Amino acid sequence: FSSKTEWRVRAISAANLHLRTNHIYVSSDDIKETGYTYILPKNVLKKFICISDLRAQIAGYLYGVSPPDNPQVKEIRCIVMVPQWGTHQTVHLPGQLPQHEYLKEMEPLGWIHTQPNESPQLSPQDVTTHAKIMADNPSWDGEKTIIITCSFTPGSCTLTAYKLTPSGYEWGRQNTDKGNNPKGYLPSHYERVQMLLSDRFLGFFMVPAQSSWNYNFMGVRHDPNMKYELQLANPKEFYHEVHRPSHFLNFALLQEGEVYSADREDLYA
Amino acid sequence: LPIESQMVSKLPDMLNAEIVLGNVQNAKDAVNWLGYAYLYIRMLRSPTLYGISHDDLKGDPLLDQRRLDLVHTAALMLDKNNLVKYDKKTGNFQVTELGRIASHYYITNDTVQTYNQLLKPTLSEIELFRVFSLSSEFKNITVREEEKLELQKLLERVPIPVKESIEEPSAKINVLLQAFISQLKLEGFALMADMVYVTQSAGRLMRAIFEIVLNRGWAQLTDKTLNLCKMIDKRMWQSMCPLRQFRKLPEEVVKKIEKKNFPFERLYDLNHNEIGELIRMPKMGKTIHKYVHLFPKLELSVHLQPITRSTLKVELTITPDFQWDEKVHGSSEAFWILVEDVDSEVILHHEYFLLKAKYAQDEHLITFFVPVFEPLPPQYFIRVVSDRWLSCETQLPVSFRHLILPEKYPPPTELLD
Amino acid sequence: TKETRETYEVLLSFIQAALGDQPRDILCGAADEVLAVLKNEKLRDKERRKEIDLLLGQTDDTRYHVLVNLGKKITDYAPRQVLDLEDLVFTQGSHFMANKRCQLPDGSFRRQRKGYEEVHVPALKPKPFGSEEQLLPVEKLPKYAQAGFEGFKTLNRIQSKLYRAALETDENLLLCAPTGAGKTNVALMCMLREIGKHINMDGTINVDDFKIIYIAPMRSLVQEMVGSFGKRLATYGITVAELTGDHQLCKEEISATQIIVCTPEKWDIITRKGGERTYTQLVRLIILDEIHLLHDDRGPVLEALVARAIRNIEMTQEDVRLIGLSATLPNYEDVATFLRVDPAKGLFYFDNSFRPVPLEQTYVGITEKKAIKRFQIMNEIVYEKIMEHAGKNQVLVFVHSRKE
Amino acid sequence: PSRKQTRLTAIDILTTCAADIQRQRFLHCTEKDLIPYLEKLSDSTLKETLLNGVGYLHEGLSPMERRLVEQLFSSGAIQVVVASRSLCWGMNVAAHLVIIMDTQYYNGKIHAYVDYPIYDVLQMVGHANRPLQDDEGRCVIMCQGSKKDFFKKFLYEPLPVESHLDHCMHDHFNAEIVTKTIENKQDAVDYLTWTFLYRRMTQNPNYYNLQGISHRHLSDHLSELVEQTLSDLEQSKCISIEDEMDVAPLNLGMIAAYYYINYTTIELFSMSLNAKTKVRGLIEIISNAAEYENIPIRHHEDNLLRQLAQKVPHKLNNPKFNDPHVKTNLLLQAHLSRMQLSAELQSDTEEILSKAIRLIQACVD
Amino acid sequence: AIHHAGMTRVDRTLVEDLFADKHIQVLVSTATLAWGVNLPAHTVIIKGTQVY
Repeated sequence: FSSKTEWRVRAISAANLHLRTNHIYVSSDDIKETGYTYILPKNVLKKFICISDLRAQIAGYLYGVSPPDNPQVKEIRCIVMVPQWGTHQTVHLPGQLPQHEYLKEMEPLGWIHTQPNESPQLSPQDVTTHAKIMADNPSWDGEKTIIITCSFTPGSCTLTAYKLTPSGYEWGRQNTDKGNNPKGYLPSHYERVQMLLSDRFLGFFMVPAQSSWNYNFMGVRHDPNMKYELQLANPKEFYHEVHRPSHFLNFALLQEGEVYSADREDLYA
Repeated sequence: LPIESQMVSKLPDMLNAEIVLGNVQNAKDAVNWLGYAYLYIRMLRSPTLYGISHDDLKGDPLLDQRRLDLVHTAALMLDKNNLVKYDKKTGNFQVTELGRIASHYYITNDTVQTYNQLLKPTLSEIELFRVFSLSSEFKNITVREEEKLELQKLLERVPIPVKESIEEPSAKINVLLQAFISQLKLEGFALMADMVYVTQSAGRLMRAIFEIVLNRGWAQLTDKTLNLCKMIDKRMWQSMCPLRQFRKLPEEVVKKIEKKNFPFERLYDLNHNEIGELIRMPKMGKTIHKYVHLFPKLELSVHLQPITRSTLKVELTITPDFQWDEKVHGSSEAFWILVEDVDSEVILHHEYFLLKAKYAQDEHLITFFVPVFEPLPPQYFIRVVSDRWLSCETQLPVSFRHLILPEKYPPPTELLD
Repeated sequence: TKETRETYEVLLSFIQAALGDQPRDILCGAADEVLAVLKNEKLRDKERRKEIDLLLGQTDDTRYHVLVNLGKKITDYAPRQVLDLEDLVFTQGSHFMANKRCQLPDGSFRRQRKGYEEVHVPALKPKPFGSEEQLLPVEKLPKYAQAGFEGFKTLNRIQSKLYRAALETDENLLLCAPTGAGKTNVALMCMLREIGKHINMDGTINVDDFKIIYIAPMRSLVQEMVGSFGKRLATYGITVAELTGDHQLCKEEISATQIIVCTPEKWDIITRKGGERTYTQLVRLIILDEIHLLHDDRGPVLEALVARAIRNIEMTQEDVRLIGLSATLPNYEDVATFLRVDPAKGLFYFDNSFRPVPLEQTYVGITEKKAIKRFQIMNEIVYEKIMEHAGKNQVLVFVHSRKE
Repeated sequence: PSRKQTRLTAIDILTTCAADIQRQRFLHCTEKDLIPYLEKLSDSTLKETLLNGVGYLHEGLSPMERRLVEQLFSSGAIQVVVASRSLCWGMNVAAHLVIIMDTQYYNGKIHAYVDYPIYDVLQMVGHANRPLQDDEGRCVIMCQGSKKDFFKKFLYEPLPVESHLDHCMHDHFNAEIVTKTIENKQDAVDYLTWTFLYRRMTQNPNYYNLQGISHRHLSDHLSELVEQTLSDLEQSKCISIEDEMDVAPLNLGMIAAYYYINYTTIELFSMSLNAKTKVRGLIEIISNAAEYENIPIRHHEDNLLRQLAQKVPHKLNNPKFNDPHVKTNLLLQAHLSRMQLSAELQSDTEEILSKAIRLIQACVD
Repeated sequence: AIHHAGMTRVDRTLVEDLFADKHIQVLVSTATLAWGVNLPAHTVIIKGTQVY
């Protein structure tokens, strides 16, 4: 509904997100070994956790290259934030993929998103989202691009990395129903993949050109077909003043209130 | 009626500012200084009133001892709050930047230590306000039963969540500051006077916060704090059109341009006609334009060359993009240039740049060096922001993507023995 | 109880809306009393409502019902030693009434009425002019200063008393004279001396030699003072302004400004930053106006200013004139010592008989047990005062609050 | 930082000494001994400051005067002394403690302050050395907030040094072509390989705006370099480029090389002087000279320049008074009218005049 | 007649003009009236002797 109370509770909550930042876990599970392995620089991870909110999913797009002479590892060197808004179970971000100059040097590795409740599976909403990106984008390679799910555990953050299997990709291309239990969904659709955090190199951010990224507070101003440019600069926090204009634009006041207490005492500067 | 000095109450604050000016090095200079006070001649000619028995007055006729004791107490008070480093042995004082900030903003030494302990790099606006509310200057402000009816309404109509706190002084002061910035009228008279107090002291308070947090180098919070400063000064949130800082403008026109969302920096592309076409008020088209070009704008270029593997040299070229009017910009315009690290997290360097009246349109050249570190980063950022002007800023990514650092230098030939 | 307390707050808000700003003791008392009447069962119909109207003022037929509803919704009816500066520094400074006893004038009397004591004192009797004495015209005082006094033919008695020490000595000044004596024009002369200290034949009052600092206790006062000081000193061709400047934007602005006026505080911050240290050594004169502000909580500031100025002069060996102005109060010789005013040639004292318009003051106080009752009594007292203003005289009431 | 600041600083120090409650602490001999030295003085305040054993030195001071002060100090007659920054280089008298403040100096040309060149600062610092006696030497450098970290880094570490030849380039190629040391473009590249620039380019390529460390990177870089230097030199008619390969000196370049000048200067001359030019024009053309652009302005002296212009024979067209070319025009006219000046700008006038005749003759040619 | 900062800008001057010419024998104003532009009154009387 209106969730007026919700906006504030979550707002003073999120001011502590940086506490999570220093306790994180990473899924270690069976390594395919024929697969790629993705390294996520820790700095972007920290900042990405810090801008988020504990209910609305936010998402970011992964861009990186493989180190010289080492084709089987993908360093993620960049995260791009685009105009978007979340639900608690999913994220709506526009049809256009990032286009920009700093990006030309690297390849897209997929996307990363916050996940209010921890689940040991790739949410149907995700496999469906990813397949549907992939359908419309040849730029995204099935085998090279992943979905990193970053979940908020108590006092902590914990993350896993998924790849679609071809079974999954086909299901997802097909899938309409976005409910939590669509028909024909299977654990056969996704696969876990190997990912490591790193302090060895720094990742950087790309961010919308004329606005910021977070449209949650304006849902009517967001459209699938909306176009955007980019810039080199960091994301503002979720509850940052700019993301919520409607609330700072709440002033209904007559100036003459100032008539009262017209004793002006200053005597400074 | 006798004229007596209230000096004793303020004695710790007075002493600090004198150490800050360098007019008192040690305890001795301090007693010499206090020997010039009104309180000194009053303590001389009416000791009975000022807490001196006549016998110990006879024991120390010049008040050398009592004055010294008072100075020592003041020094201890200053030190415990870290305004001064003074060891009892030498009797010498040393100033700290916290002390200077304290003196410069006329903020008391309890408030300043509250800031020292409370302020951390990672503070949100939500928290910045609370820390402001904890200022020792507000110690006596309390919340009255009758007004707790209105404070609640005000509490739900504020943009920055207070909800960390319930109804207690912190909340009252916070919601008050917000009310003032959000420009809200208050029914109760008590609250009005209170709010006035809070907001008037708020300039110096928030500013000392900015100065501190900037000297520390913590980028994000120095942004949040300078912006707060501006929001207090101008009585508006940033989410409102910068054109408002020109009071010369009609309110309905401003509200009209706020109605349609058309990002402000996109007004420069438009001519006098194209402007009026947005809000369908073409009669205004010329006048608006004037203001848009009156709004201070800098464009900036950079020439960067590596000096050693550790340090790069930066030549920043600031070219004024705005039309100067001394009935708006006045005699001088102030800007902070600060180069921030990869994440806009740490401020690697900062200068106060001031462009005078004469030199608008003259490009100024600033030269400064910045360090680089072991995981060579994708870029730095060079930010420039007006001091007083709200929503007035220009950022310049300085990319290292192509940087080639010099070969590390071999060790000097050892001096043989 | 809380079920009850939550209604009590609402009742207090309603009573506040009627009365407006008032002392807490009185408003609370009235509310408790309005509630008392509502709760009591000795009054019926209009009577209770009429009583409330008489007590709480006119009430809309719509508001009374709400008040009744609130009432109904109520369930129940050598090494140094450390010392404490708290018990030392005086609380409620400048309102202390430190003197043990006050001597009443023969003319003054006491007549106590019900609920209020009323005190009356007559007008004062002007001191007879001295034998072979006369006021100084604007003729017989030095040639240059005479300019800018136009419209005014004669000097006031007190002005005429101290003009000599004003223009002939750098000795520090203190005057205590009643409101209306026209003190400004004394200090003006103290300025016209300095304005005269730098003069040339072929040019007058060349203005880069002196920068004067006028410290006044209130902000408006600064405005109006720069306003009249400008007009007056203009004969010399000197331009002044208020120092409201933020430090950096207007320094280079006030660089070209002389005889600047400011509140003691402004001067203190601005000196702590060093905005002053570019100005100083060009300062030969500082005026402390209403220096009796020493007694206020703000007192330490003035104390900090002057102390710094003196302590500084001892290092630089370059001196400065200091001109103190005060209301007429004892401890004058102490303030003299403080300003380094030689009591011999530099001290000036005048008692309350020198107020240009003699003052007959009557004091009225309320000894009412209850604040609520006292508030009603105060209104009655005003009516009595109004009757006296029946004739062709001007009455004026200064209330605690603007809204009130 | 300033010629005049030296006087004022000494007075401030004396005031501080007086405050300390002990006076004349820096004078190690009686007043009777200093009299023979003080008989030789013009400056009246200097007499006073020297009274307490304090000293000073600036552009005003004669060499004898300086030698005397130095003698008095080293022999112990005087405890301490203040000195203009300009005198850091040519000063033959050392010390124990050396403190530098207000390193940035004022430049009228852009109307801004600019930092002391680092080597200067290092020289001032090296001026605290007394190996004969002291076991230590001390320096305090008081500077702005901005400039703090820079000194903290670079005063302690050994210094890097880079070549500037890439920028100041034309004059030498011209002169060398004249000697037939560079007979054609190839000889030019070869000549380049004898330099320190050649050395450094591959060491720190981003400094010289060379984009790669490779062989053909450096090679292409030097190539583009002689290419544009010879082009710019040919455009100016100082040389002739035949077949695109060979070069020969021409009239202009020959002159230039012969009289040894700022090359841009005499290019300016070349596009300025025309058939009808006369002394009015020759004044401003000779004023705009490379040498003229080297004039120094102190404390933004613009109003003074305007006042000087107000009484000079030839006025100017909306002149900026922080510009040294304007200043040299006005100083030159002042010299022609035999008008008296403050010694401050009089020293300047004399320096202009020192190199004037050469320039004039070059115009004749 | 009552004059206060709260009301207005020019009508304060328009009230002061009215009082000087004896428009109103009794007027109520805040202390800022005594500290601001200078006009006296035959008899003055502060009410309640209290301030916030």
